[PDB]
Amino acid sequence: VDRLCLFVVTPVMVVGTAWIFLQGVYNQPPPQPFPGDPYSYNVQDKRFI
Amino acid sequence: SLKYTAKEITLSLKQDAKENRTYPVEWIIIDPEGFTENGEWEIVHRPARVNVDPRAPLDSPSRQDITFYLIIRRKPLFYIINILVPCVLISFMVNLVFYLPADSGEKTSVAISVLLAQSVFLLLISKRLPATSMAIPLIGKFLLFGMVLVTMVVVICVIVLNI
Amino acid sequence: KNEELRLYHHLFNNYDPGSRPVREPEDTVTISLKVTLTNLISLNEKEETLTTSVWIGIDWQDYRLNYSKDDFGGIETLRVPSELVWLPEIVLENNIDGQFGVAYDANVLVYEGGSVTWLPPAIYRSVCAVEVTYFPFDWQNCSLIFRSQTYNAEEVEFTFAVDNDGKTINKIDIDTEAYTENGEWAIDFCPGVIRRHHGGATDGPGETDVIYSLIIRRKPLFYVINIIVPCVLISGLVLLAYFLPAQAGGQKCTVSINVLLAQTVFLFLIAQKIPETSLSVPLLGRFLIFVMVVATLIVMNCVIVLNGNALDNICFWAALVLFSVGSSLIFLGAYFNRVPDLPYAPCIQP
Amino acid sequence: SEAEGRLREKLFSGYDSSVRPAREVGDRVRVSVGLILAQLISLNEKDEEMSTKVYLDLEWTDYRLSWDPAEHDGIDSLRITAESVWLPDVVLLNNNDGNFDVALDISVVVSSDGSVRWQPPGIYRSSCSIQVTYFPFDWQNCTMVFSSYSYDSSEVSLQTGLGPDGQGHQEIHIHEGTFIENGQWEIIHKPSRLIQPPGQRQEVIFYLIIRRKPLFYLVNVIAPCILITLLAIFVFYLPPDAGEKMGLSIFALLTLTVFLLLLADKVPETSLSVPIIIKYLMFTMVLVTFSVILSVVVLNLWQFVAMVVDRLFLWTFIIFTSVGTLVIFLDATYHLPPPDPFP
Amino acid sequence: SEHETRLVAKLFKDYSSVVRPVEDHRQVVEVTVGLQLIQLINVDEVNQIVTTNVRLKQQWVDYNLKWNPDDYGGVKKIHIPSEKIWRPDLVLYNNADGDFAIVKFTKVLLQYTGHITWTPPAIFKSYCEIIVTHFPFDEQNCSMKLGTWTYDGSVVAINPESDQPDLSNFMESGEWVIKESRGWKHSVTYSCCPDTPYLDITYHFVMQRLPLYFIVNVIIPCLLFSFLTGLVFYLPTDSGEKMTLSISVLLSLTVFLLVIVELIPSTSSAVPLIGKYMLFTMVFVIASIIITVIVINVAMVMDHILLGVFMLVCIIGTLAVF
Amino acid sequence: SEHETRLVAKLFKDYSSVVRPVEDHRQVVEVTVGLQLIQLINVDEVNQIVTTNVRLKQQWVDYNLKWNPDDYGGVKKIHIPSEKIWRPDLVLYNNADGDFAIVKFTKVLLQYTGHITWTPPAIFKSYCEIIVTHFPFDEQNCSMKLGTWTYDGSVVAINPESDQPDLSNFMESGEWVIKESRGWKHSVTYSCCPDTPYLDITYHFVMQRLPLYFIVNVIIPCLLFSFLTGLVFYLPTDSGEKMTLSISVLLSLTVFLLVIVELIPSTSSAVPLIGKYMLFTMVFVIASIIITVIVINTMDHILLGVFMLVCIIGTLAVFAGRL
Ligand SMILES: *[C@@H]1O[C@H](CO)[C@@H](O[C@@H]2O[C@H](CO)[C@@H](O[C@@H]3O[C@H](CO[C@H]4O[C@H](CO)[C@@H](O)[C@H](O[C@H]5O[C@H](CO)[C@@H](O)[C@H](O)[C@@H]5O)[C@@H]4O)[C@@H](O)[C@H](O[C@H]4O[C@H](CO)[C@@H](O)[C@H](O)[C@@H]4O[C@@H]4O[C@H](CO)[C@@H](O)[C@H](O)[C@H]4NC(C)=O)[C@@H]3O)[C@H](O)[C@H]2NC(C)=O)[C@H](O)[C@H]1NC(C)=O
Ligand SMILES: *[C@@H]1O[C@H](CO)[C@@H](O[C@@H]2O[C@H](CO)[C@@H](O[C@@H]3O[C@H](CO[C@H]4O[C@H](CO)[C@@H](O)[C@H](O[C@H]5O[C@H](CO)[C@@H](O)[C@H](O)[C@@H]5O)[C@@H]4O)[C@@H](O)[C@H](O[C@H]4O[C@H](CO)[C@@H](O)[C@H](O)[C@@H]4O)[C@@H]3O)[C@H](O)[C@H]2NC(C)=O)[C@H](O)[C@H]1NC(C)=O
Ligand SMILES: *[C@@H]1O[C@H](CO)[C@@H](O[C@@H]2O[C@H](CO)[C@@H](O[C@@H]3O[C@H](CO[C@H]4O[C@H](CO)[C@@H](O)[C@H](O[C@H]5O[C@H](CO)[C@@H](O)[C@H](O)[C@@H]5O)[C@@H]4O)[C@@H](O)[C@H](O[C@H]4O[C@H](CO)[C@@H](O)[C@H](O)[C@@H]4O)[C@@H]3O)[C@H](O)[C@H]2NC(C)=O)[C@H](O)[C@H]1NC(C)=O
Ligand SMILES: *[C@@H]1O[C@H](CO)[C@@H](O[C@@H]2O[C@H](CO)[C@@H](O[C@@H]3O[C@H](CO[C@H]4O[C@H](CO)[C@@H](O)[C@H](O)[C@@H]4O)[C@@H](O)[C@H](O)[C@@H]3O)[C@H](O)[C@H]2NC(C)=O)[C@H](O)[C@H]1NC(C)=O
Ligand SMILES: *[C@@H]1O[C@H](CO)[C@@H](O[C@@H]2O[C@H](CO)[C@@H](O[C@@H]3O[C@H](CO[C@H]4O[C@H](CO)[C@@H](O)[C@H](O)[C@@H]4O)[C@@H](O)[C@H](O)[C@@H]3O)[C@H](O)[C@H]2NC(C)=O)[C@H](O)[C@H]1NC(C)=O
Ligand SMILES: *[C@@H]1O[C@H](CO)[C@@H](O[C@@H]2O[C@H](CO)[C@@H](O)[C@H](O)[C@H]2NC(C)=O)[C@H](O)[C@H]1NC(C)=O
Ligand SMILES: CC(=O)OCC[N+](C)(C)C
Ligand SMILES: CC(=O)OCC[N+](C)(C)C
Repeated sequence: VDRLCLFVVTPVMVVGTAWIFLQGVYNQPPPQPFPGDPYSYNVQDKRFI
Repeated sequence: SLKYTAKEITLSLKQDAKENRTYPVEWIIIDPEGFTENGEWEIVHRPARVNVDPRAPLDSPSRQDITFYLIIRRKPLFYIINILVPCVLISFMVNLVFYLPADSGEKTSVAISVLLAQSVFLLLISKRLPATSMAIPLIGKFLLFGMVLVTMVVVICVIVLNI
Repeated sequence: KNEELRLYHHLFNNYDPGSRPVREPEDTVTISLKVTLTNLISLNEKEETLTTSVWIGIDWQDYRLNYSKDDFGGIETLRVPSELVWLPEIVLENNIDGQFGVAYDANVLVYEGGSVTWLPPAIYRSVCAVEVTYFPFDWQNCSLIFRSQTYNAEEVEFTFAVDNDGKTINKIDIDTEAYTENGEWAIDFCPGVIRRHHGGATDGPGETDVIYSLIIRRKPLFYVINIIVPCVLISGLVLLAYFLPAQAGGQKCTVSINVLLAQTVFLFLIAQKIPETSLSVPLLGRFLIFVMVVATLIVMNCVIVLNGNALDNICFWAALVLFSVGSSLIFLGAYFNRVPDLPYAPCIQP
Repeated sequence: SEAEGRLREKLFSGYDSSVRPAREVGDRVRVSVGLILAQLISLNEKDEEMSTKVYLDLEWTDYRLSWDPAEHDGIDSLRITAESVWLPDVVLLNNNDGNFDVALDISVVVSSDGSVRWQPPGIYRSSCSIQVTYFPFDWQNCTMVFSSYSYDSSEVSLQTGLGPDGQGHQEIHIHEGTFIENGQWEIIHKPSRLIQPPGQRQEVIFYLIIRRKPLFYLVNVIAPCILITLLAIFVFYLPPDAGEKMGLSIFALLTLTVFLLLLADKVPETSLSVPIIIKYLMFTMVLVTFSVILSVVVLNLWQFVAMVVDRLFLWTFIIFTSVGTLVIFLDATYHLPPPDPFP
Repeated sequence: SEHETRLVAKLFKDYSSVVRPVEDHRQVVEVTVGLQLIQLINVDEVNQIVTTNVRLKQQWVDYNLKWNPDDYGGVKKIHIPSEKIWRPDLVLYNNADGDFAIVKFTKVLLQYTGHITWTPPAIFKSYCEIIVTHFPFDEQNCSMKLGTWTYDGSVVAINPESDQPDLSNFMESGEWVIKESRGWKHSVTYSCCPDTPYLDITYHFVMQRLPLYFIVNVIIPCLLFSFLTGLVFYLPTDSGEKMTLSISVLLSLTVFLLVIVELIPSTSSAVPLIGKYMLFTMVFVIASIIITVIVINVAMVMDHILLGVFMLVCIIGTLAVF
Repeated sequence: SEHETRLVAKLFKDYSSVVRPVEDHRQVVEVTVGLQLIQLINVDEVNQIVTTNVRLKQQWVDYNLKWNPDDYGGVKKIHIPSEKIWRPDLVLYNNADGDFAIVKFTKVLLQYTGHITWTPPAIFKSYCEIIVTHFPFDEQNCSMKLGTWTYDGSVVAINPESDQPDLSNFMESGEWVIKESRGWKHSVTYSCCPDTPYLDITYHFVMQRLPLYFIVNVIIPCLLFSFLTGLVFYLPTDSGEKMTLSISVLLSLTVFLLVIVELIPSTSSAVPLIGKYMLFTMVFVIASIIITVIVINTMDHILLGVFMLVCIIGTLAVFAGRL
C-alpha cells in the first residue's frame, strides 16, 4: 500500500508543482501598453506631428 | 482639476521637439540624473494618455483627465531564493514519507511537520498579500494543493500503520 | 465698563513681542524655570523615547507690562494670550519627534509689578539612552534639556525657582495634587543643573541650557512573575533529560531540543521587549544564551551516550553544577544593581 | 475676463459667508444631499470602521448669489471658491476619527438663479456595527449619517438628492465606468433615507450593504481547519502499537489553537456575539481535547478492549463532528443578505 | 439674511476676546459644563489610556453679546464662529497623548439674551489607572478632569450641567458597559498658586468589560491545557509519550502566557488573576515534569494516584480562580 | 527701549521676499550650507529609508537687510521670523516619505552687515540603498542630496560650509556608528532644463552597524541549530529520535529564515550572505534527512565525518568573511 501510494502521489505532486511553476514563470507583460492599440508609447517611437 | 472642467481648462500632454519637429511626450519621463532604480520593480512601459469621456457632460469634472501608467514588473529572484525554494523543498519532502519503514514510527510525525511548515508558509504569504478574492495567488494555490496532498499522505500513512 | 479692558489696552497698545524686555541690548533676561512633572507617561526602550507630561513654569520681569492694582480698580492678575507677549521660546532640545514647543498655548498671567508668569502644559518625547545591562532590575538616567531656541546666554539667562522658604528648587518639582505615580517606573532623583558653555572656538557668544536628570527606577515585580520565573523553570527542566533512560524510548534528546526551542521563543520575546542597541547585552539575555549553549552540549552528550547510565549521571551532575553557577553569577549582577547612593534630595517627598 | 470679475465683485460686495441665506426670519434652507462613492477604501472589523472616498453632492439656493445673465455678458454660471460663500456645515456624525469635514474645499458652482452646487471630495472613516456572526460569508450594513452640525431642523432642511431625471433616486451614486471596485467587498444595495427629528436636527443616512467575498477566507482559513479536523478524526485510526497517536493528536490540537488565535485578530474584539466559525473552532478544540483524554484512557487500559473503545469513540466523534459542522455550515450559508435594504 | 448680517457686523465691531465677558471685573464668569459621551472609542490597558469621543456643551452669558430682537426682524438666535468670541480654556488635566484643549472650533449658538452654547467635539485620550487584578472580569473606574487652565475659581466658576454625564447620544460599545457615571466639582489648591484654589469638574465612569471575547479566545484554551496537564499521569510509562505530551502542554502554556503578557500592562502594581493562574499552572507543569522524570528513573499505582491528585487539584484551582 | 522695533519696521517697510537679495539681478546669491547631524534617528532597511534629525545651517548676505549700528544704539544683531525674508528653497532630492523643504520656520539671526544665519531643524526621511550582502556586518553609505529646487547654478550658488558635516552635537546612536562623513558639491544637467545646470550638495555618511545585538539574537540560535544537525548521524537508528530531531531542526531553520527575510528588504539587487548560508544549510539538512531515511530503510559514520568537516570549513570561511 505504501508503494502504491508513492507511485500515485509522487508523480501527481511533481506534475502539479511543475504546472504551477511553469504557469507562473511564463507570465510576462504584454508587448503593448494598451491591448488593441498598436502604438508602443516609447521614447524611441516618437509620434511626430 | 476639480476646481475647473473641460469648459474651463483643456488638459494636454507635453510636446517636445527634435529636428525642428514637435511630437507629444506620451510617456512618463525618466531622467538618468534624477532617477533611482527601484530594487523590486522594473518599469517595462510608462505611457501617458489624455482621457476624455464623450458621454460625460462638458461641464462635469470627470470628463477629462491625464493618466500616467506604470507597468512595473517584479524582480522575483529574492522571492525565489527566500520563499519559493524552501516551500517547494518542504512540499517535496512529503514524498519521503512513503519510504520510511513503518517500524520507525515517525512517518506521521514527518507528515504533520510538513503540514505545519506549509501552514506557516501560507500564513506568511497571506500576510504579505492583500485579502483580495479576485484570484488565488499562484504560490497560494501551490500551498493549498500541497496541504491537500499532505493530508492525503497522512491518511495513507495512518492506514498503512493500521494494516 | 470692565477694568480688564482698560488694563489690556494700557499695556498692549504699544507693545512689541519681538524685542526682549531689556532697556539696553547688552542686558540679560533672567528666566525662572520650574518644570513640574505631572506623570512619567512611558519609557519606550525600543524607540529610546521617554514621554512625560509637564507644566513649564516660566517667570520673568517685563518692564513694559508693569502695572499697579491701585490704578486699575484692584486688578492683581491679567490673563493674556501668549501670542501677545514676548516669550523666551524655551524648547526641549533633546526631543525626538520634532515637537520642540509646548502642547497648549495657555494664557500668560501678568501680575502687578511687571512679573509675567507662563505655566503651559506640554507632552514631551525625549531621547533617553537605555542601559539594558541589568534588566529587569535596571534604573535609567533620563535627561531633559531645556534651552532658548533663539537667544544665546548673553540675551536670555536661566535660574531656578525659589521655594517659599527661600531654598532654590534645583530639581524637578512634583506637586502632590497633580503628580500621578507611574506603575512601571519609580522616580528616585531629579536634580537640575544650569550648564554654560562657550560658543565658537573663537570664544563666541555663550550658550546656556537647563538639564534635568530624571534618575528613575524600574519596578521589576511584574517581570519577575511573567519572565524571570518561566525562564528559570525552563532552564531547570533542561537538567531532567539526564535521568531519562539511555535506551530506546528515552526522549532525552527530544526533551533537550524542545527546551531549547522554548528558550529560543523566550529569547525572541526578550528581543521584542528590549531595544536592538548593541552597546551592551542584557544579563538575562546572556543567561539565556548560556543556557542554550548548555542545552546544545547536553544534546551532544546524550547523543554520545546513546551511541551509559553512569555517564548520564556524571553529565547530569556536571551540567547541574555549571547551570547553577551560571545562573547565580548572572542573577548576582542584577540583584546588586541597586540605585547608587547620591547627594541629591529624593524627588518624591515621603 | 472683465465681466466675470465685475460680476464676482458685485455678488460678494456686502456678502457674509457666516450668515445662512434665509430671506425671512422663519425661512428654512433646503439642502439636497447626494453621495457618490468613488472607492470603498476598506472595512476594519477590529476598529469597526469603514473608510470610504466619496464625492458629496450638496445643492441649495442662496438668494444672495442670484443674478441676471443678460446684464452680465450672458454669464449663466460661475465657479467660486467654497470658502467665500456660505456653506451648510454638513458633517459625518458617525465618523470614528474626529474628521467631520470634507478633505478638500473645491469650488462651488453657482447658477444665475441662485442655485449653488458643491461636490467636495471627502475621505471618511465612519463607525459601522460589524455583523460578526456569519464570518466569512457575512454581509455588513454600514451607514453614513450626514447632518448639519449646528443648524436645527427649523433652519436647514436636509433632503435626499434626486436623480438626473428628477426621480426620487434615493441611492448612493456609483459610476460603474469609473468606480474603483473593492477587491474583497461587493456592494449589493446602496439606498439613502431622510430621517426626521424624533432644536432637533434632520439626518440623511446613506446605506452601504457590502457582502464579503469568501473565497480568500475559504482557501486560507476554512480549508486548513477542515484538514486539521479530518486529521484529528483520523488520529483514532492509528493503532496504539505505532506510538504516534498522542503526537499527532497534540500537533492537531496545537495547529487548531494557532488557527483560532490567528482568526481572533481577524474577527472584531467585540463580544456581542460569537462568529459561527469561532464557535466551530471552539467545538473542534473541545473535541480534540476529549479525543486526547480518551486516547490517554485507552493507553491506560486489555488491548482488544482498548481497540474497541477507540473504534467506538472514532464512530461517535465522526458522527458528532459531521453533524455539528454540517449544521454550522448550513446556518452560515443560509443567511444570505436580504433582497430588501429595510426588512 | 440682511438682519442677521447687520446684527453680526454690529456685535463684533469692537468686541474683544481677550478680556472676560463680565460687566465688572469683580464678577465671576459662571460656565455650565456638560460632558456628552458619544462613543467609548478605545480602552488600552497596556498604555493605560482611554480614548473617548465627546461633546463639551459649555454655556455661559456674554454681557456684550446681547441684542434686542425687534431691531433685527425678530432674529432671536444666531450661529457664529467660535474663534470670534471669548471662550473658557477648558483643559483636560489627565491628557495622556492627545490635545489638552479643544481643537475643533465648531460654531457657537448665541441667543439675544447673551447666552452662548458651544458644543465642540473632542477626542480625549485620558490617562486612567487600569486595574488588571480581575481581568477579564474587571471593572475600570476612569475619569476626565476638565477645568479652566489659567482662570481660578474666583475669576471663572464652572458648574456641572447635571450630576451625571449626558449619555443620551452614547453609541453603546460592544466591549465595555458603563455601570454608572457622575460628575463631581472640586476646588483643589496647587503649589504653583497657593493663594487661589482652582476649580475643576471630574467626570467619572465605572466601565465594565464584557468577558465573552476573552473567555472564548483566552480562558477556554488555557482551561483545556490545564485539564490535559493532569491527564499525563494516566498514560503508562511504556507508551513512551508522557514527556512529549507534558512538553507540548508546557509549550502551549508558554505561548498563551506570551499572549496574556501582550494583553495586559507590564505595570508591577498587581498581578492579574489570569496571570497568577498561568504562573501557578507553569509551576505545576514544572513539578509534574520533575515527578515524572523521578518516576521514570509501583509505577502504575503512583500513576493512578498522581492522576487523581492532579485532576482534583485542577478542579480545586479552577473553582478557587473562577 | 524701542530701537529694535524701529529697526525691524525700517528694514521691512518695502522689503520683498520674492526677489533675490542681490544688488544686481545678474549677480549670484552665495549661500553657505552646513548640515549639522544631531541624531541618526532610524535606518529602516526594509523600507530603505533613513530618518535623521538635522539642523540645516544656511548663511547668506541679504543686500537689503544692512543697517548702521550707530543709528540703533549699537544693536548688532536681531532675530526675525524666517517667513518675512527671502530664503533659499533647499529641497532634499532623495526624500522618501517626509517633507521636501523645511517646514519648521524658526527665526533667523540677522546681523548689521546683512549676514543672515538660519538654522532650522528638520527630520529628513531620505532614501538610501540598503546593501544587504554583508548583513548584519554591513557598512551603509547613505546620502542627502540637498539643493535649490528652482534656482539654477548661475542664479543661486550654494557652497558647503566645510568639507565634512558638523558632528559636534551628534547624539551617539546605539545601533549605527558613523565611520566617515563628507560633503561634495556637484553641478548636474536635468532633461527639464537643458541650458542651466543645477547645483546640489550631496552629504554622505558611511555608517557601520554594531552587530552585537544581531549576533546574540539571530546568529547564535542559527549556529546552534546548524550544529545540532550533524548529531543525527552519531545518534543510533534504534533510538528513534533521528527523524524527530531532523524535522525539528528543519522547522527551526525555516522559522529563522522567515525571521531573517522579515528583517531584510525584498529588493532583488543582491542576495544576503546570511540568507544564502541559511538556504545552503536548509539544502544540506534536506539531503541529510534523505540519507537518514535511506539508512533507516536499509554510512552513518562516513556521513557524520563528511558533514563535520564540511561544516567546520564553511564556518571558518564565514568567520573569515564576516571579520
Ligand atoms: C492598464 O490599465 C489601464 C486602465 O487602468 C488599461 O487601459 C484600458 O485599456 C483598455 C484596453 O484597450 C481600454 O479599453 C478600450 O478602450 C478603447 C477606447 O474607447 C474609449 O474611447 C472611445 C472614443 O475614443 C469611446 O467610444 C469608448 O466608449 C466605449 O466604451 C465605453 C465603456 O465601456 C462604453 O460605454 C461605450 O459605449 C463604448 O463601448 C471609450 O470611452 C475602445 O476602443 C475599446 O473598445 C474595444 O474593445 C472592447 C472590448 O475589448 C469592445 O467591447 C469594443 O467594441 C471595442 O472593440 C474594438 O473596436 C476597435 C475599433 O473598431 C477594433 O479595432 C478592435 O479590434 C475591437 N476589439 C475587440 C476585442 O473587439 C476598449 O474599450 C480602456 O479604455 C483603457 N482605459 C483607460 C485608457 O483609462 C490598460 O490597458 C492596462 N494595461 C495593460 C493591461 O497592459
Ligand atoms: C471612581 O473614581 C472617582 C474618581 O475618579 C470617584 O469619585 C469620587 O466620588 C466620591 C463619592 O463617591 C466623591 O466624594 C464626594 O465629593 C463631593 C465634592 O466634594 C468636594 O467639594 C466639597 C464642597 O466644599 C468639599 O467639602 C469636599 O471636600 C471633601 O474632600 C476633601 C478631600 O478631597 C476632604 O478634606 C474634606 O473633608 C471633604 O471630605 C470636596 O472639595 C462631596 O459633595 C460629596 O459629599 C458626599 O459625601 C459626604 C460624606 O462623605 C456627605 O456628607 C455628603 O452629603 C455627600 O453624600 C463627596 O465627598 C469624590 O469627590 C469623587 N472624586 C473625584 C476625583 O471624582 C468615584 O467614587 C469612584 N467610584 C467607584 C465606584 O470606584
Ligand atoms: C558614498 O557614496 C557617495 C555618493 O552617494 C560617494 O560620494 C562621492 O565620492 C567621490 C569620492 O569618493 C566624489 O568624487 C569627487 O568629486 C569631487 C567633486 O566633483 C564635482 O565637481 C568637479 C569640479 O568641477 C567636477 O569636475 C566633477 O565632475 C565629475 O563628474 C562629471 C560627470 O559626472 C565627469 O565628467 C567629471 O570627469 C568628474 O568625474 C563633479 O561635478 C571632485 O573634486 C573629486 O576629484 C578628486 O578626485 C579625483 C579622482 O577621484 C581627482 O582626479 C581629482 O583631482 C580630485 O582629487 C572627486 O571626483 C563624488 O563626487 C561623490 N559623489 C557624491 C554624489 O557625493 C562616496 O565616495 C561614497 N563613499 C564610500 C563608498 O566610501
Ligand atoms: C546622569 O546623566 C547626566 C548627564 O549625562 C550626568 O551628568 C554628567 O556626568 C558626566 C560624567 O562624566 C559629567 O562629565 C564630567 O564633568 C566634570 C566636570 O566638568 C564640567 O565642567 C567643565 C568645564 O565647564 C566641562 O568641560 C565638563 O564637560 C563638565 O561640564 C569633568 O571634570 C569630567 O571630565 C567629565 O566631563 C558631566 O559634567 C555631568 N553633567 C551634569 C550636568 O551633571 C550624571 O552624572 C548622571 N548621573 C548618574 C547618577 O548616572
Ligand atoms: C441597515 O441598518 C439600518 C439602521 O442602521 C436599517 O434601517 C432600519 O430599518 C428598520 C426596518 O425597516 C426600521 O425599523 C422600522 O422603522 C419604522 C420607522 O420607525 C419610526 O417611526 C415609528 C412610528 O411609525 C416609531 O415607533 C419609531 O420609533 C421611529 O420613530 C417603523 O415604522 C417600523 O415599525 C420599524 O421599526 C428602522 O427604523 C431603520 N432605521 C433607520 C435608521 O433607517 C436597515 O434596514 C438595515 N438594512 C438591512 C439590510 O438590514
Ligand atoms: C512699576 O510700576 C509701579 C507702579 O507705578 C512702580 O512703583 C511705584 O509706584 C508709585 C506710584 O504711586 C510711583 O510714584 C513710584 O515712582 C514707583 N516706583 C517706586 C520705585 O516706588 C514701580 O517702580 C515700577 N517698576 C517696577 C520695576 O516695579
Ligand atoms: C496659572 C496657570 O497657568 O495655572 C495652570 C496650572 N493649574 C491650573 C493646575 C493651577
Ligand atoms: C525649475 C525647477 O523647478 O526645477 C526643479 C527640478 N530640478 C531641480 C531637478 C531641475
